[PDB]
Amino acid sequence: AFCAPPAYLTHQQKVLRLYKRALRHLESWCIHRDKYRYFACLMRARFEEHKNEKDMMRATQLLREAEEEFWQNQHPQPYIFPDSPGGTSFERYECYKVPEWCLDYWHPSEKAMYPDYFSKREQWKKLRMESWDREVKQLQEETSPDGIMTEALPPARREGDLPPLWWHIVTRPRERPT
Amino acid sequence: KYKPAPLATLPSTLDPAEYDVSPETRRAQVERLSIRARLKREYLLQYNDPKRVSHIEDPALIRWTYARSANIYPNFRPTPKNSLLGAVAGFGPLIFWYYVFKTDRDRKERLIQEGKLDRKFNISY
Amino acid sequence: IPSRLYSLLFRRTSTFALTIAVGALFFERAFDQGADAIYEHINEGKLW
Amino acid sequence: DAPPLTLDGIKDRVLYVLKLYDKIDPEKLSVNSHFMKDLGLDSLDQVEIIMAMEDEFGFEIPDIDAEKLMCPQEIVDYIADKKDVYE
Amino acid sequence: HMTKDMLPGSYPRTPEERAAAAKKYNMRVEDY
Amino acid sequence: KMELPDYRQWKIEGTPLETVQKKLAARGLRDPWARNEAWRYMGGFAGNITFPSVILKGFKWGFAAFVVALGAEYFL
Amino acid sequence: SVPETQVSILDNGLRVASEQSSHATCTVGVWIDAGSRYETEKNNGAGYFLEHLAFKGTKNRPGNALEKEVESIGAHLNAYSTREHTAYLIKALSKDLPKVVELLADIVQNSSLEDSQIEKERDVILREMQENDASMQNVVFDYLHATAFQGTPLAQAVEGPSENVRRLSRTDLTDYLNRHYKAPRMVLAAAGGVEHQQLLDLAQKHLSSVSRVYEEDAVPGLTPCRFTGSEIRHRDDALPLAHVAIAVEGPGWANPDNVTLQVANAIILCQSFQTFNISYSDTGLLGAHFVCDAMSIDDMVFFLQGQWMRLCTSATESEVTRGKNILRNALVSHLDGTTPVCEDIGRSLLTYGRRIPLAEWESRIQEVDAQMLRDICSKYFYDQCPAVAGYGPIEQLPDYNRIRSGMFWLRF
Amino acid sequence: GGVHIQPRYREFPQLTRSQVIQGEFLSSLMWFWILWRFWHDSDAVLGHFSYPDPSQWTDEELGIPPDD
Ligand SMILES: CCCCCCCCCCCCCCCCCC(=O)OC[C@H](COP(=O)(O)OCCN)OC(=O)CCCCCCCCCCCCCCCCC
Repeated sequence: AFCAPPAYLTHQQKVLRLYKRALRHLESWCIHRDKYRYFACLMRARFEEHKNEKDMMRATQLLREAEEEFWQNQHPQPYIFPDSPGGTSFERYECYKVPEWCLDYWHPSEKAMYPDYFSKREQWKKLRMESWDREVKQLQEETSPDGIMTEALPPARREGDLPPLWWHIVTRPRERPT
Repeated sequence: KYKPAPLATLPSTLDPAEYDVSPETRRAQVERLSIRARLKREYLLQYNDPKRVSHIEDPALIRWTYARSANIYPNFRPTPKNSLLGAVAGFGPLIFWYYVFKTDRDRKERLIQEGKLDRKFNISY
Repeated sequence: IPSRLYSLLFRRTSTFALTIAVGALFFERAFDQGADAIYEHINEGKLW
Repeated sequence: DAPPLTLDGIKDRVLYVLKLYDKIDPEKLSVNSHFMKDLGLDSLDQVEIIMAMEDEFGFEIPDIDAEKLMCPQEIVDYIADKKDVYE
Repeated sequence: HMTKDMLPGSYPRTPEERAAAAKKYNMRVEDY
Repeated sequence: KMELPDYRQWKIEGTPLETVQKKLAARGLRDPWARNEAWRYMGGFAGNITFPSVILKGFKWGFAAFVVALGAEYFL
Repeated sequence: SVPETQVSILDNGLRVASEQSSHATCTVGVWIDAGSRYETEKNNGAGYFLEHLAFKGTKNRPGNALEKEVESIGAHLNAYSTREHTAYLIKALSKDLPKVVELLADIVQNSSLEDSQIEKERDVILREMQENDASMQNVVFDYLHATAFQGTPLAQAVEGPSENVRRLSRTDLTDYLNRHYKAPRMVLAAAGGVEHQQLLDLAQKHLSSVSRVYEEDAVPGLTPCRFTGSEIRHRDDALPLAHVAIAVEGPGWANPDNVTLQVANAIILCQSFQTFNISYSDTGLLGAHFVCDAMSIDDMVFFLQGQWMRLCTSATESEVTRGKNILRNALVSHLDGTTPVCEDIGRSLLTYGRRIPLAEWESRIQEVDAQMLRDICSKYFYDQCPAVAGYGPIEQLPDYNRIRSGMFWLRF
Repeated sequence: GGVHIQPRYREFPQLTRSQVIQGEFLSSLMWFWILWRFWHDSDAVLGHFSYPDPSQWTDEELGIPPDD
């Protein structure tokens, strides 16, 4: 979720991302660990061979017949983790992840309690406004010459500056507000 | 062989194009990220902007609603396959049910007239 | 599907004829029976 | 129910698992030690490593974010950042 | 604030119009 | 801070992973992650669990209790 | 017992194949898996126009000095392009083996396409095409390919349409060159008085460094084409003779019943009657081309269709034995001289991935009997929709219902 | 404190006296009840009524007359 999506996918990342779906869809059919740790080191063998094929055409012909072998030999209900998209707890706790710009409309009574909390919150909001200028300028001074532009954003590159556009990757609702 | 239907579409994998990519294709692919990256760095610099109270607009949604409720009749041209299908939909069932309700109401009335309908313990209506 | 049929009884002309003749032999039975059902019922109570 | 993680308890487990992978020497595994350039493992073994970690900590490191869990440390801050451990 | 120029219009008849619309909709002219 | 058992403790012999280890070996292959999957079979959870054992859990005392009760009834 | 064809492989994927023999002259060639099937209708004449430009000078050997070198040893330089393969071959002496290989290296890489030349070769190609129409059988076979493989990259010709020819530029060519000239899709084949170890050392010295990876993991995959039963009729009544080709879908390179189909062709009224089994990657055209006077055409067709149905229904052992003997003579008499042996080595490494020896061909011929011949002929000829291409006075050429009805018998 | 039942890494979770006793208790009562009722009331499998063999009824009994 953090890093940005590459435009096109390479040959490798397509092969190496099957090694994941495949092995992980082999642990649904083969549940017991032993059977798995066996039937899987046999899987790598399949990928291990045909590793050094230099003939791209061939390589993309082993890959395209691998992902069809796989599609027809996949488990309908694989083991997808509890908290991952498609899971059982996906986005469960999101009903408690309020977006933090809402503590700004609190009644002076509410914010009266919890006081040191807002003393540190006002510091961070000073940090945010104190750099928007140096940030956007950075984002621009270092904007790429006309051409390929990806969603990757630059690091700081100078002391005191804060990574450009950092207010919502930091200050992001806690994963499990519990 | 998996057989994509309008539903249950062809997965990414198992899609011919994803595997044989020409230099042309790649270029196109790279461009489409640019449009998205460009649009991405516009929202982000309007979202992460301190000192902002105005409503980020998402004009791509405003072009959608206008296209769907206020750009329809300015792009209406009465053809066939449109008026034949624009009359079967308004008068078709409306005439179907009339011969469904008339026939029932008439069957009922006849039976009541001839004295067969029981209408027992029915003291309400 | 028809494929299996075609390759078996509809591709070789000799077999094509065989399937036709045999089918026709039985079709009459079915057609007459079905047709009679329709006609008689239409006029039931008036026959004989 | 269970106790929350720590930036040094999410680091001892990550080194633990890897020390149990036969290919990775258990005496040259150091957190700042890259999997493919310094330890020797291949590309297919990165997928296998990450997957172990996904099963030690019970969550899925997405593909794009996991094509880069190279250093044996990135794994220790990425896991922690994904689980909100500020130590 | 959004001029009609940036809101949907009529079927792009000529090819220049088919490339003008593709800008409005933030698409690639060969994908519109 | 919670400690963690010595990594060395785990070993594949003595567990079902070992037999998987030996065959994969005939094939020339060797799986490297076995030791990680060892604590499954290593200890505490090492004993095989048989289906009668679960269905019959507590049967020993249950029948013992059955006897006692019937006895009291016999004693009237 | 022929010297076996020995095959090695470089890292790049350039299969170096050789077939040693006593002859003192050799045919060293480069075979590339690149034809009009790999073109995408925007560069439909790129392989042909590069085949014209490939002998007009390189970076190391600028201009005619290059061909001065191939005059200096008295060698012969040839190149050809099909819908699937491209070949650059040199016939030379044995002792001139190194420099020839070096020459071939320039021709495949480091080649130079001069803009000046591009205009001159465009006028050559344009003019030739403008006069190519003269060759009828070429027109008829191009029409047969177009109407049989409609909508696929197998319909388009090797030369391409004049349009593309005029509209082509160095960069485009550069692309085709840099895209379809990969090292794993290349075979260096040698036949005759060559040593395999010396040829392998020369291929290691020059011709390593041939690209093996695509520009952007842009692997150019191929989709099996679609044969289409149809009839294209070009009517021009001023021509004295008519050329008609009728074909059905072939099996492909790797399907062994090709051998049986070849025997069927060896079993088979028009002034000229030729049978063909053209094979491409899991497809092909199997049929007959005849050139005739208008007033005979229909009778020819009837004749021809009868023979096909006889091979589907009433094949006897004597004609099968005759066809097997004709096929044995055809294969061994074709494999004669250094040039056809090198040609067979290049095509065998490109298509089958190996050089099939003549003993295996003889075994596959002798296993063919009459029953499996009529079975395979019924599989490929009986009740199939053909592709028809006619050119000339073809009014009495029957339309598609009559030909399609002649593709089966009511008596079986 | 934060640890009411020390978590364990790759080890068999320690079990409290009560967890085991309550578990054996519920199961053992299940078996005492099944055994007690089986003894006192064994008509769960057998049934306390024996099916008559419908094919042993003297025809006389069934009023079957003798062919007039
Ligand atoms: C969704 C659940 C539906 C369940 C349906 C249950 C039907 C029960 C049995 C109904 C038919 C037998 C009834 C016997 C006792 C009533 C006798 C009677 O008086 O009904 C008459 C009515 C006549 O209808 P019809 O066949 O159209 O006659 C027209 C003649 N010119 O007889 C009929 O109406 C016959 C048709 C009955 C069902 C009508 C359709 C019901 C579902 C409609 C969904 C919406 C359809 C919209 C169609 C739009 C078309 C453009």
